[PDB]
Amino acid sequence: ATNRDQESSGFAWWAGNARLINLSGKLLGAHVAHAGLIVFWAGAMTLFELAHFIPEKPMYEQGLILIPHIATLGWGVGPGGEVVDTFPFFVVGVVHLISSAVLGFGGVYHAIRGPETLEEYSSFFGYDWKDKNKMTTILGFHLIVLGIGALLLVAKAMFFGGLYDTWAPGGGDVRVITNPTLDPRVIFGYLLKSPFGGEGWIVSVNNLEDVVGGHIWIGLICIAGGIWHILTTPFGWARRAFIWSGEAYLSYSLGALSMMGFIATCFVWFNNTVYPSEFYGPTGPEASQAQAMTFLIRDQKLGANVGSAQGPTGLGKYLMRSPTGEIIFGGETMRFWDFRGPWLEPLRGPNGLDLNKIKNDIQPWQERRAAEYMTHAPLGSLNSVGGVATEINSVNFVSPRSWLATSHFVLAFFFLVGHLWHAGRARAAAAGFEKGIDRESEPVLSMPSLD
Amino acid sequence: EVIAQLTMIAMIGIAGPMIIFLLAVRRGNL
Amino acid sequence: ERGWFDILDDWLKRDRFVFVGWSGILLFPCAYLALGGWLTGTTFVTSWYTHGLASSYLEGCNFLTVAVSTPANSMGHSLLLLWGPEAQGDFTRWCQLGGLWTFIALHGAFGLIGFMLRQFEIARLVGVRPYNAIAFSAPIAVFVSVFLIYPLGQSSWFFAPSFGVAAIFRFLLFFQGFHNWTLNPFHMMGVAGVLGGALLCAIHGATVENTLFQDGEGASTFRAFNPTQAEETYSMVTANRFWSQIFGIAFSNKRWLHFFMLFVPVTGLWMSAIGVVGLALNLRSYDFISQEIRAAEDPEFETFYTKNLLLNEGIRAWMAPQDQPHENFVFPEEVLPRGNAL
Amino acid sequence: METLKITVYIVVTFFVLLFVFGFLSGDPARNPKRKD
Amino acid sequence: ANLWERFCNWVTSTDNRLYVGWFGVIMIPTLLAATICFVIAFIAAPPVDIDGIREPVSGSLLYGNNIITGAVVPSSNAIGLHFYPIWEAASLDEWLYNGGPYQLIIFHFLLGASCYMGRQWELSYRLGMRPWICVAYSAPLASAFAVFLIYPIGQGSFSDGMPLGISGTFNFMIVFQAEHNILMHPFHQLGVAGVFGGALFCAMHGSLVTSSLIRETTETESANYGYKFGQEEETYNIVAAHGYFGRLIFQYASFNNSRSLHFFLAAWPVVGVWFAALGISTMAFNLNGFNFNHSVIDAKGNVINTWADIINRANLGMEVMHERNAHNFPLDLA
Amino acid sequence: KLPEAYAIFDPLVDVLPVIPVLFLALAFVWQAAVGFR
Amino acid sequence: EGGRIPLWIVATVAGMGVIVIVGLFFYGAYAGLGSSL
Amino acid sequence: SYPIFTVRWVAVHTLAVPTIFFLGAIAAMQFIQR
Amino acid sequence: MTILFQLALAALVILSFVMVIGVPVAYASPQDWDRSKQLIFLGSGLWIALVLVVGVLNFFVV
Amino acid sequence: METITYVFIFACIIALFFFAIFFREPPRITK
Ligand code: CLA
Ligand code: CLA
Ligand code: CLA
Ligand code: CLA
Ligand code: CLA
Ligand SMILES: CC1=C(/C=C/C(C)=C/C=C/C(C)=C/C=C/C=C(C)/C=C/C=C(C)/C=C/C2=C(C)CCCC2(C)C)C(C)(C)CCC1
Ligand SMILES: CC1=C(/C=C/C(C)=C/C=C/C(C)=C/C=C/C=C(C)/C=C/C=C(C)/C=C/C2=C(C)CCCC2(C)C)C(C)(C)CCC1
Ligand SMILES: CC1=C(/C=C/C(C)=C/C=C/C(C)=C/C=C/C=C(C)/C=C/C=C(C)/C=C/C2=C(C)CCCC2(C)C)C(C)(C)CCC1
Ligand SMILES: CCCCCCCCCCCCO[C@@H]1O[C@H](CO)[C@@H](O[C@H]2O[C@H](CO)[C@@H](O)[C@H](O)[C@H]2O)[C@H](O)[C@H]1O
Ligand SMILES: CCCCCCCS[C@@H]1O[C@H](CO)[C@@H](O)[C@H](O)[C@H]1O
Ligand SMILES: [Cl-]
Ligand SMILES: [Cl-]
Ligand SMILES: [Fe+2]
Ligand SMILES: [Mg+2]
Ligand SMILES: [Mg+2]
Repeated sequence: ATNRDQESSGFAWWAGNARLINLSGKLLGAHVAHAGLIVFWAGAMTLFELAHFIPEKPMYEQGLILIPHIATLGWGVGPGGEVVDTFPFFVVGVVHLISSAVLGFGGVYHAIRGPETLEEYSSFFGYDWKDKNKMTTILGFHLIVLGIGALLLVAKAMFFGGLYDTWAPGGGDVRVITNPTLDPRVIFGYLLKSPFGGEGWIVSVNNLEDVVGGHIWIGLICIAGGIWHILTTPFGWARRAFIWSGEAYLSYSLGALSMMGFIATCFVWFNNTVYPSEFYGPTGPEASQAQAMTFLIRDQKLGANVGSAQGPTGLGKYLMRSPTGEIIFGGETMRFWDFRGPWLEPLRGPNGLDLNKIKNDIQPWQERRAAEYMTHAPLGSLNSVGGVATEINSVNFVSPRSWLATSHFVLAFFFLVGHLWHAGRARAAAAGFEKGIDRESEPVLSMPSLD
Repeated sequence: EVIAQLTMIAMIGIAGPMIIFLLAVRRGNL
Repeated sequence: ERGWFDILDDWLKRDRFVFVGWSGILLFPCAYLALGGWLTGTTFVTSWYTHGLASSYLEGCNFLTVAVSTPANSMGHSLLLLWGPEAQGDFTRWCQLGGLWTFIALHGAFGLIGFMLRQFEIARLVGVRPYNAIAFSAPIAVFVSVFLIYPLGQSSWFFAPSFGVAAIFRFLLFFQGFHNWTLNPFHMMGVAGVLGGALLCAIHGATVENTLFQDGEGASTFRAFNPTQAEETYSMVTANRFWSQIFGIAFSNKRWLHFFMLFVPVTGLWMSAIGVVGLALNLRSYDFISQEIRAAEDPEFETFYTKNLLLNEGIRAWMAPQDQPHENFVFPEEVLPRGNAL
Repeated sequence: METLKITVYIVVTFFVLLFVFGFLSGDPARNPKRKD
Repeated sequence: ANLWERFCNWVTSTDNRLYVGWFGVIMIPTLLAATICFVIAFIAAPPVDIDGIREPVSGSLLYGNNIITGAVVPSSNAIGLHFYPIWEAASLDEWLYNGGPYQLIIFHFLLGASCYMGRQWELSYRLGMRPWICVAYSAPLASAFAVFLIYPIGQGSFSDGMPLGISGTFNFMIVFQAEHNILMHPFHQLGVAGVFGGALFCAMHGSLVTSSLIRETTETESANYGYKFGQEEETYNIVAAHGYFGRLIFQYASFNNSRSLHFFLAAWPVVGVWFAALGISTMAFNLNGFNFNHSVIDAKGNVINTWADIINRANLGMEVMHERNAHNFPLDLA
Repeated sequence: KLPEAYAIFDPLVDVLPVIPVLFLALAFVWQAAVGFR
Repeated sequence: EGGRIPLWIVATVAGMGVIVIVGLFFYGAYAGLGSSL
Repeated sequence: SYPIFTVRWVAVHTLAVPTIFFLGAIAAMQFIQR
Repeated sequence: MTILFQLALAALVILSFVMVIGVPVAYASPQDWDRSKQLIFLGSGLWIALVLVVGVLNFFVV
Repeated sequence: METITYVFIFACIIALFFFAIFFREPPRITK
């Protein structure tokens, strides 16, 4: 045993993994073994989901988060998101699970049997954290790997069956994307969109053409960026701006993942394009809009003139104006007028919700969908009792959107803590005071008093 | 069936501690 | 000189794993019974006859919903002794009548007395000043005002808190709906003492841990402290500068700092106790008279104060029939206050 | 309102530029021990 | 040294009475803007249509409030999550009616407080300290983000953000209980453990250190004069403090390592408040407290109420009454 | 459901997802075996 | 004999017993009394 | 060398003995059906 | 075929369990490493073969 | 009169912050 106790490593058992900072072979084992855990979960969880899956029930009634990810890619589903073939789900699960053994093997080997350090064994695989060119080279390899990944999504969408399109004319269906958006003014225009209401930054992406073309751009940007980083070494300004150490690099990645986690939270909460409501359930905004639609339909069937119906406050009971004048659903859902969904858009005209269309053109399928969504709003208790806090037991439901938003907020938040923890520590360690103040060289004692 | 599930988890559950126990007895590189 | 008292004193004060002392004669049986009574009640005992509630694991409750519930309102403030005129020595009926509630409350009360006596006894024997006992007067002020004084001013023990997680939550919401207890300045000082105390705990701990002197080679810095060392393990001078520049003020005196840490949460709890003594008599900070005169005359005048009273009014009407079953409230649907739609 | 918007846009940009360029100005070196 | 170089040196100077720093360059103007707007609004702002139903709520002192009832009122439900800066309004009169001050204040405050946290790292670095005080401050900061930003995002409106006032705070709490059963949520329960425990441990540490102060003063003077700022010797006897507390409970329940003790003092309330923040941030997406309504049933199928069902009755009272004119349809879905 | 041919391995599939948690716990068993040195 | 059964085994077995009993308690939340069914 | 029955022994058992008993009781409750 | 598939998948599971315990134990054991090395190679080859066998036989039972 | 009173107390508190920070008893190192 070398470096495997506190006295020799300087790190207590609870910070045991910090013993790995300068042991590249064991550290590679740690990473490969960990990747095996991720892949293990993706496989085993999928198989669990499939084993419990009742095809005629909506996925979102079944506590599924992974099968919806597979379905969104166009595998296993047909028109309206109906499940036509569960075998693709099985394949994804099995192959991941099988693959996890291989990674597990490599991880366990490198961690406890292979060379503890890689530097004497291999110039290529060995590395020093302070070697800036080697660090950017490994980064470059991974950027290429990621760029290829993004192009695989493009490949599925364009050449291998397509993706599930909730917006498909005539109703939601799998659709091959023939004409992806390449126009950089559209693709990069998303990035400059305000994150606030009615805009929603990149979370606003509302068609698959933009999604696919975005990944073409990202695929090529990552590959180009990767090549760039293999062939160059950090510039002077970059060298003076950053801390160069394993812990510093960890901290930058922690900050990045925190940011990403927060973005994914808002994505699953608001976006119904790459998270189709057919699989994930309605968004909070959607279900609220759908309740107003439901009672507009019901009450209009009963004889109500929904355009002229004055509510208790003086605002329209069913329909009112947005602050810029568009016709929108009334009641509290006034806040959700930015919502856009395939069941609702047919009633929308240039001025907003069209009274003529509302009076004449609401189809039973729209009524069904609104009723489905109103009663599958993403509200529920920790023990999975669906609905508001005051509901009695009966409906076993918490929306996949709630599970996914909450989990990723928790994760993103702790990863921000982790960033601050490691970024702060990396600064202190590089400057040489991470273990405490030198009693004989206490900086404050050499400074003038403040007063 | 609950017994089959419990039998599976018990065998998977013991596997980890078993590895450690076997290595401790064999004076392995823990 | 060396009689039976002195011999007994020797044995009570032996340096053993669990110190006993004279205070232990009071503490250990009362504490054990309070805890034992709670565990017994929450595992096996119902609240069907006192509250119309299930309250034990036996009945199907979980950790959050089990409770040892207060006796029925018709019990008044009966001590409800096992051998008393209500239960008349019958253990089963005693349990059904809420005898475990007074059992836990009263043994709990004498237990806390024993614990604070223990704090005094140990401090004297070890030769330290008894500030820990003094700080414990706050938990005592709280237990006494809430579990004893409050119900004693009310109609019966029924309205004391029941010993359970959800039951305590119910107590909070009752206090909001009936007493508007959030509006009470004594509760507000309590909140300031608790949150201020938690703040002081976090900030002092973090400050010490981040102004440590390097007294070892370890990157894990805990081993670089010796209990018997003469030197401070962290820099007060550096800590002081940091805070002075960050916040504008900083501690400079370590003795003041630590006394202030006693003072803040201890004083806060004391203030909250005074508020509850008032609520024992329904002497609430319920209203602002000026707000009510204005609102009554002017139907366009609205504040967050008026909004919260409407919520209280809802709490009272909706919870009262089941929460106060001895009243036999029947509120027909039509009288229930409700906003639009809901 | 347009004038206010432009003013605030300029103010904000100014301070944001100070923050970015400020931290770019050899920040790791601004410490009491190892200036690197 | 050029202008820029001297400016950088001043900004990062360890000799400023209040540290500025790079985070300070953002912190100072944003906190001043937030503070000035808050004070003016709390004193003088007219009533705000919080719920977008043309029912303006008076929050300011001059419009019939006191310190306890007064608030800066959240922006209109009609706005939702839309960005509502001053220049988006046709006039200040409109801006005020719709609750523009709330957004200005909270956005400036959250940015400034984030920079306050960064500044704490920054000075620690300048002073050669360890860096994690800012990590402790992330607990209260995260909690501010939870009630002012995350919850409104989840619910789709800044009208559901916590009001900037004493009674508005209680309003937020009561409605939160009605809609999420927060009391029955384990993250809030952890939060309570964090703050109750933090107060307990604060009183504990305060009492134990004070109990074991070494005699350095006469009867007639304050014992605080027994410690001198910057003295090298420790001012109390930890071995005596441990000897006391180890006997109060048992030996291995008491700390004899000051560093470990102080770490615990930091970690307990901080972690608890992290969970509190996460409670609010995850109830923001309607994953609510435990629901045991009608969980206990007899042989026939009669509901046997528990304390959970009594909590439910209280929650129903809050639910049916809140925002009494705002709801047109039977379910409150956000 | 899984394809019928796999039905017998169904109770095993039900328990696999928890395995990652067991890895975290295993680290503690291991550390206990080496005295948390 | 004071030291024969290693402490790490006792901890692991004791810990596993806690998980099993608490796990049983959670199972009971979904079946029989207190299950809502 | 070491005593077996002590004050510590009693304190441990006043807690341990009912705890295990209670846990068996609550274990059994998990199979009760209405 | 169905019985072939059944036993091949059963063998895959059993071998997996043996490897899960055996590989780490062998990797950290002082003696019998020469004996261990070849068995791990044999175990791995057989494990891969069984995956492919179960993979192919899948289509003649589903 | 109430508004004046509340604003007065607040103003006095803000003034107190100023003096507590800038006209504090300066911390002096001794033993
Ligand atoms: C993702 C989880 C994870 C991973 C991948 C690692 C990785 C690693 N750790 Mg860390 N650690 C973790 C979490 C993790 N750790 C946690 C939660 C704690 C706190 C309890 C620690 C505390 C800790 C300390 C104190 C130390 C490590 C060390 C190490 C390294 C050497 C371990 C060793 O010497 O084994 C010895 C143990 C054995 C030989 C027993 C067998 C272990 C194997 C790997 C089990 C695999 C079983 C698996 C089911 C088999 C599948 C095979 C199949 C594919 C065929 C290794 C790279 C050490 C180090 O840094 O070395 C310098 C070290 O000192 N860890
Ligand atoms: C991205 C993460 C994620 C998300 C969103 C979900 C979501 C879901 N899962 Mg999956 N799963 C996950 C990861 C996740 N899971 C992991 C890691 C495992 C391995 C144990 C599983 C294995 C699994 C099984 C076996 C099942 C599910 C099921 C479900 C559904 C119900 C969940 C439930 O009732 O929770 C209940 C809530 C809890 C148990 C509370 C979690 C509390 C955690 C511990 C708090 C974490 C806080 C933080 C990270 C701690 C850090 C401390 C800090 C101070 C450092 C739901 C769709 C069920 C289903 O319906 O399947 C179809 C089901 O049977 N999951
Ligand atoms: C990113 C993870 C990673 C990295 C950087 C390494 C790197 C290394 N390994 Mg380790 N290993 C890994 C994971 C990894 N391995 C996995 C998953 C397994 C299980 C199969 C192993 C099993 C293993 C053994 C038994 C040995 C090594 C050895 C080595 C060294 C020499 C290898 C060589 O020269 O190949 C030269 C290149 C080739 C032979 C061609 C590579 C063919 C690949 C697999 C094609 C596919 C590439 C594609 C990008 C992978 C996508 C997978 C992705 C979806 C996860 C080197 C230090 C040796 C050692 O350490 O010496 C003492 C050694 O004996 N590895
Ligand atoms: C994992 C992804 C990754 C990582 C970690 C790096 C890492 C690095 N790159 Mg590389 N790069 C990448 C991908 C990546 N690159 C890709 C995909 C491309 C192709 C476009 C490039 C092209 C590239 C070039 C041309 C250069 C680098 C450079 C660098 C170095 C310093 C860059 C820096 O200071 O950024 C921080 C950014 C700044 C200091 C600029 C101002 C910061 C503003 C305020 C950011 C505004 C965004 C803000 C956060 C909020 C808006 C939200 C946003 C999501 C829209 C560093 C080693 C430099 C280098 O030294 O080359 C050898 C350099 O010149 N990269
Ligand atoms: C120091 C420990 C201690 C203390 C302070 C208490 C105190 C209390 N107990 Mg608890 N109890 C204890 C230990 C203790 N108990 C133990 C060890 C057990 C297990 C057996 C119990 C089991 C128990 C039960 C089942 C009950 C109590 C109850 C009570 C309450 C009423 C007691 C009473 O009225 O007695 C009055 C007696 C005295 C005050 C002692 C008098 C001594 C004087 C000074 C001498 C005079 C007596 C004389 C010699 C006798 C001549 C009488 C003759 C004329 C007939 C009170 C809160 C009751 C309660 O909680 O109801 C809600 C109740 O039902 N206790
Ligand atoms: C380093 C280390 C660690 C770690 C480790 C790891 C993390 C690992 C791993 C691992 C892994 C990651 C693994 C794995 C695996 C796997 C496997 C073994 C598998 C398999 C599978 C199978 C056999 C299958 C089958 C099937 C089929 C085919 C179909 C259907 C059904 C079924 C499912 C039945 C720890 C912490 C301990 C600590 C110390 C050190
Ligand atoms: C896929 C698959 C598989 C796999 C597997 C695996 C991968 C496993 C594993 C495993 C593992 C990975 C395990 C484990 C474990 C464990 C455990 C069971 C644990 C624990 C624990 C505990 C209990 C602890 C405790 C403690 C201690 C010791 C110390 C301190 C304190 C305490 C108390 C905390 C198989 C073959 C079946 C086949 C089919 C498929
Ligand atoms: C009342 C009474 C009495 C007494 C009694 C007693 C003294 C009892 C006891 C008792 C007891 C003494 C019991 C017990 C118990 C217990 C239990 C039932 C337990 C448990 C537990 C658990 C379940 C755990 C858990 C946990 C925790 C806490 C933490 C973390 C994790 C866990 C999850 C592990 C007498 C006869 C004088 C008379 C009259 C009345
Ligand atoms: C649209 C955005 C696209 C992003 C494009 C990327 C370009 C990145 C810009 C890098 C330029 C920053 O360059 C940086 O500037 C400052 C200020 O002049 C320099 O100058 C600084 O030098 C030293 C550094 O120790 C400081 O003590 C000194 O106060 C300061 O003058 C830095 O040494 C230099 O590294
Ligand atoms: C337990 C109640 C304590 C009351 C103390 C009264 C002590 S009484 C005292 O006891 C001495 C020996 O201890 C005897 O020598 C003496 O005769 C007797 O009066
Ligand atoms: Cl309200
Ligand atoms: Cl509504
Ligand atoms: Fe201290
Ligand atoms: Mg099954
Ligand atoms: Mg049950």
